[PDB]
Amino acid sequence: SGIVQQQNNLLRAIEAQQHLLQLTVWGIKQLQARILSSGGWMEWDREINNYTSLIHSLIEESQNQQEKNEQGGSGIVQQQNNLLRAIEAQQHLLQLTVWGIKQLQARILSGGSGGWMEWDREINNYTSLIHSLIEESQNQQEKNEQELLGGGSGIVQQQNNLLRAIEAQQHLLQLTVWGIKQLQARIL
Amino acid sequence: RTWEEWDRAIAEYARRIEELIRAAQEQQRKNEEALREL
Repeated sequence: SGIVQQQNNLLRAIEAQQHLLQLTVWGIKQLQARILSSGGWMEWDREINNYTSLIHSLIEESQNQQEKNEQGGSGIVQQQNNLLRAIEAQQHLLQLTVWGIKQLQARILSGGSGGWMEWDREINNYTSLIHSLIEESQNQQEKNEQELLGGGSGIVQQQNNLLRAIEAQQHLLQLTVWGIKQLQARIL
Repeated sequence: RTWEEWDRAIAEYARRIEELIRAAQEQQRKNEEALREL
């Protein structure tokens, strides 16, 4: 089934993005131990942990559902909900890493030069874009959860929405990577 | 880990996501087409 297969492709993208996100959290933590001694970093840490455990739980549940679904179509609407929640949670977590990079960048670099003004613009553009895509997916998701009970028209649409959100998230992840790399070359 | 390892893990995950996204894009088209035929 192409639909089930698409769910698998999305789940696996989220999964791999989750490892990329955790890598950025670590790179930030290294930079933060080199640059600082908390000033909001205690809260930041607790937030990183909270979102990380929630994403894992949503990912695991989506793994559960991927198994059931492989062989009316409610298990795929339900899985879609969890994929959307995983993306929202990842987005929160990525916002945390953005806050972290900015804190550190301000300690050691002026915000002018070096591609930073562009970096800031691009972060704001894709943050707005992924929030709109998330909003569109939530509307679509609520609609799908209504049209069941009780076809797979809004299911394929939702796959499209989730994909676009994933793609915007990837742009944001490439930005945070660039930010972390700049800081690393600078003081590490 | 070291920062050299981190660099490698970053690139590997990025490459994997770009592949997954390319596959998801192709499947999206195949699903939308099959849905148009129906």
